[PDB]
Amino acid sequence: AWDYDNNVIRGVNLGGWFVLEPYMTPSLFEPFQNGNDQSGVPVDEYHWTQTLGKEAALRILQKHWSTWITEQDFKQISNLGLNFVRIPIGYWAFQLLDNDPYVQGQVQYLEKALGWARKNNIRVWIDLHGAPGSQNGFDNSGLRDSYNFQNGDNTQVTLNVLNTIFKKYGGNEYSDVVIGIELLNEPLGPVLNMDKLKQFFLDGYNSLRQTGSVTPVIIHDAFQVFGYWNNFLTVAEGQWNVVVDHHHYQVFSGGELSRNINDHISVACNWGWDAKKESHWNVAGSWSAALTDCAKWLNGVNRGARYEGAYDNAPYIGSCQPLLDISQWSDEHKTDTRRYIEAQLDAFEYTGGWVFWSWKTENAPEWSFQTLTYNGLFPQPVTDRQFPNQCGFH
Ligand SMILES: O=[N+]([O-])c1ccc(O[C@@H]2O[C@H](CO)[C@@H](O)[C@H](O)[C@H]2O)cc1
Ligand SMILES: OC[C@H]1O[C@H](F)[C@H](O)[C@@H](O)[C@@H]1O
Repeated sequence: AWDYDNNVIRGVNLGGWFVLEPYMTPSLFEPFQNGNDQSGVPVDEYHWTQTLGKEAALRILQKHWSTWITEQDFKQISNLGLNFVRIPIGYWAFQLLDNDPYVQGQVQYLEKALGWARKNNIRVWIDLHGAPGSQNGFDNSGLRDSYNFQNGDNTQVTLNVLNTIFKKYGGNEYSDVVIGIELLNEPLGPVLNMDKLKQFFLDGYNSLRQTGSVTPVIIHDAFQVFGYWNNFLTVAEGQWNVVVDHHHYQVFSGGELSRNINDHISVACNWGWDAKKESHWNVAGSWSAALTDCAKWLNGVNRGARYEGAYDNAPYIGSCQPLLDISQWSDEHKTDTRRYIEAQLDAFEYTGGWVFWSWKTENAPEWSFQTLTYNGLFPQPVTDRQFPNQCGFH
């Protein structure tokens, strides 16, 4: 269903759909606020569902699931010359731990989406975005500020969920649609046991193949250096159809945020040069147009932006408020954004392709393929170049 040797992925994530992210759907979190005090807002889907309780959470999520992405989005994704979607889903869609506050029902909509993908000749990765106990302590794992994925029975539960995913989506029924199953989104390498993570990846790989599935196995790079995974899951060991998913941003530290636009572009180009040297098929499965961390709650509920010196003892670089609405952007920022998007596109198409994060947000333009396209900052068609050949790939 996909030729990873001869095809380039041009895709978007369907983020914020099956795993709530405050910065992507702030309207679901804002009502908990008391005036300007944010201390009472649930920081993640875990706490959101827990505070709401099952009945309300299910009501509110059913409205969200049935409206946030529909078949019209898939048609538009297709119309825009995109050929791919990555679909994040949390473990809780498939299995609840004892005492999990999460509500279920995502599977219904995942399967609707696979059909919509099929109707529109769009291919899919199914991405396990959140693991029990959390693999990274990010709010987008479902559970912020803890990472107990490798503690207790959390790894085993994760593998059990993957086996469920493998059986339902790794087999013949979806062989024309699903061109990858991603074992685990963004395990936070630096705080995990990497030997245990490798064993987990290998267990996932073996289990999938053991079902008779030939679906590509997608492993996130765990924030390791380029080439780190070169010697893992290799053809030499009879391990095949493996893709490395690299994520790329330049906004999550003061140092990165301080780069001028030329330096930002140089970094993006070098992502390409480095990816090219790797020995697995690889795709930039998340990246965006963001040159700031200004989107409300991007760093989490009740956390400010490093860009304006309002988070993690970071110092002021610039004001975020003028950057919140794309209609108020300076000509310089619009130009910087288009250059940055084009440089990243070139870099990522230099290997397996790219998957923008994300298709849509309520009101965070840096993070919305739709919004950037509508404002002429994301090339349309995606091959368009206002700033051709910023990288000089050979
Ligand atoms: O050194 N590393 O391994 C590392 C450093 C910074 C990282 O940045 C994280 O990226 C996530 C995804 O965009 C954000 O949700 C999160 O807020 C941010 O802290 C993630 C990983
Ligand atoms: O932080 C922006 C974006 O970064 C990564 F792509 C995460 O996997 C997403 O969940 C998140 O929304």
